[PDB]
Amino acid sequence: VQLSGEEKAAVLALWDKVNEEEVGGEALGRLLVVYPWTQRFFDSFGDLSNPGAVMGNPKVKAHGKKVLHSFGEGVHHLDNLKGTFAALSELHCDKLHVDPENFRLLGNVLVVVLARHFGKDFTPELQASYQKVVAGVANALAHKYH
Amino acid sequence: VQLSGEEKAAVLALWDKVNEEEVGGEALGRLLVVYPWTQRFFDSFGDLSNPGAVMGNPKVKAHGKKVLHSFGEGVHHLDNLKGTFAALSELHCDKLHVDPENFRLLGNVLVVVLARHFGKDFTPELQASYQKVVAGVANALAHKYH
Amino acid sequence: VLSAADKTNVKAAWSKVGGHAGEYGAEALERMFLGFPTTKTYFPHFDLSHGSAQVKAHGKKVGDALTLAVGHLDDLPGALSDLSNLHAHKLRVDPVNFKLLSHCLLSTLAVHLPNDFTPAVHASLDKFLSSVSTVLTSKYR
Amino acid sequence: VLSAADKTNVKAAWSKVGGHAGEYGAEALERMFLGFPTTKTYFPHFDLSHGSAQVKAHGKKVGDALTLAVGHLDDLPGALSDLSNLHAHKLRVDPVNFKLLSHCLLSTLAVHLPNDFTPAVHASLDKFLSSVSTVLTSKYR
Ligand code: HEM
Ligand code: HEM
Ligand code: HEM
Ligand code: HEM
Repeated sequence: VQLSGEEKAAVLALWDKVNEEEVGGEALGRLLVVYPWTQRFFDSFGDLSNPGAVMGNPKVKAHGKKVLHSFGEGVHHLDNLKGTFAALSELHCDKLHVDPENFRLLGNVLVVVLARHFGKDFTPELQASYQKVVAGVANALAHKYH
Repeated sequence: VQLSGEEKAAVLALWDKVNEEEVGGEALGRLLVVYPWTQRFFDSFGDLSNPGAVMGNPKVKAHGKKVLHSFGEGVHHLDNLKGTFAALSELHCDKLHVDPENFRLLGNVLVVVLARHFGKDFTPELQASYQKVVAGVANALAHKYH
Repeated sequence: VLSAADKTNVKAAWSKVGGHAGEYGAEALERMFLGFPTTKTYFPHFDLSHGSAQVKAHGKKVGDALTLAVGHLDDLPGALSDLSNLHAHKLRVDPVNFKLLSHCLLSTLAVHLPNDFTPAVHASLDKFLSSVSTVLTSKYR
Repeated sequence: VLSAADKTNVKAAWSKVGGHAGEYGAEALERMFLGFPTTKTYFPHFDLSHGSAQVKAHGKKVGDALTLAVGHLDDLPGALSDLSNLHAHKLRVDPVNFKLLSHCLLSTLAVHLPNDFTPAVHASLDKFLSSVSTVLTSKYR
């Protein structure tokens, strides 16, 4: 969350190439395929049986965009990370009751999708940066669970 | 972190019956035997070969007792947890490099030792409050760890 | 529980839990709904009140499935088969919940069996509650 | 792995890598020491400097052990036996680290095999690895 002077500048340049509906749906899409117990929280999206049907799912993409768009906010607010999400921390711990460890998971499925979309530009140094940004995002988004 | 009157009062009342010496050692000893990978950070204690010998180990009782005393600090400071331990976080993430999740393990071993020690008094009511202090302590230690 | 000492510490253990399997299964579930609020969710049709007739009776089936596992440490996969379907494929229970339940199950034994719940027995009982939770989520494998 | 569909999908996907087994092995290790700092601690005697000599040489044995596991998916335990001893009993590696390297290994294939790294193949390889890890950490049983 508290990167460096060079890292922030590194994280906000690659995010200018991040395509929020494309990265969101795949990321969301891969989360539900690789970690099926999560489907439980999306029973309203209809059919989530097999891999192809999940990714083509309109409700999986549109929501994918919400998640990534929100991510964008956090990324452009690396200082007030926690507070930028209290609005959402509550939604998941109170209304939804999602387990914190699931935030850690989705951020990881998210780094692999960036890795698949940027290839060798998503260097090991850069991925390191996103892991720092991915965890604090996953945690202050659970700041209302303890 | 954010209990309530009837809870804080119940937590403290019991602590008063907690033997930091006797509970710390058992706690710390039951960590090294159940989660044997934890021995890697204690090679300076000598023989941690088998169960019988770990429990009778002086540096396992001595240190256990420091651990629990530190828990006492948190139990009397449910407001300044991130502070009360700020300089203990750095110690584990920097000089020691312990994984944050080992904190949640220890805390659970600790809860089970209380269970064993207070029996029926350690009611599913009180343990609930307990799982929150542990919640918070294990948390106030990985403050800086992302 | 994939060793000789455990199987021995497991079977040796449950031997002491004997006919309380049910009680504990129940109390363990209470300790879990109270201590880990987010687990309430898999049970809306249950009356999570203390002494509830539902929890008591479900605590029993849990107590049972465990007495069955203790008697089949050689083949947990085949014994706990159908139970794997139910949690993974059907109910789609989050794997984390299993750790939380094994935790609450060990706290319970702690309460009723202090002299029997040794550190040596405490450990094998952990690999066991773990060999179990893994056979019941393996539909994610 | 653990199922037809799943051992199929993991052997076509691993053959698409063929010669790059250790190469990726190394990058995965780099990706891991950089992004997950606390893992360096197991390698003082290694030169973790980018493109080190030790790391790439070790990246190779890792690659190798992974290749000698798809070819024995039926018996992970046998194949990777002496590898359990070394990690669990000798080095006593925390089981969390195995997740981090599996993550870092998945990011590596993805970088290098975008069109072959579909979601289903992504899922299978999460089985392969998770089941791999649960054999090197098994002496904790
Ligand atoms: C990676 C971190 C995550 C972020 C940044 C995120 C973000 C969001 C956002 C922006 C919303 C929209 C809420 C609104 O309409 O105001 C939301 C809703 C929701 N989230 Fe996530 N989320 C995350 C993780 C998770 C996980 C892991 C789960 C799975 C259990 C989850 C389950 C849900 C559900 C079920 C909804 C409601 C969607 C609907 O019913 O329309 N979230 N999340
Ligand atoms: C809530 C949980 C924990 C608390 C409250 C805690 C507290 C402490 C305290 C008070 C010290 C001594 C610091 C000083 O000298 O001022 C310490 C040291 C240490 N801790 Fe922990 N600790 C916890 C968890 C862990 C865990 C799970 C591990 C296992 C990896 C660990 C490994 C160590 C090591 C290696 C030392 C140095 C001991 C020595 O060499 O003398 N700690 N901890
Ligand atoms: C210790 C491992 C577990 C075992 C051996 C186990 C055992 C059982 C058994 C025997 C049944 C069927 C009972 C019947 O015939 O109605 C069952 C059902 C069920 N289990 Fe568990 N369970 C375990 C863990 C969990 C966890 C972790 C959760 C919650 C997070 C859970 C939630 C459920 C639910 C919702 C049902 C269906 C009950 C109903 O709706 O009637 N179980 N379990
Ligand atoms: C993908 C899972 C893993 C596999 C297949 C694996 C495989 C190997 C192999 C083949 C060796 C022996 C190499 C030799 O003969 O020198 C080895 C040694 C070793 N492994 Fe891994 N490993 C894995 C995960 C880990 C993890 C999670 C860590 C810790 C973060 C780790 C740390 C080590 C260390 C320190 C050695 C000793 C190397 C030396 O000092 O020469 N490994 N591993």
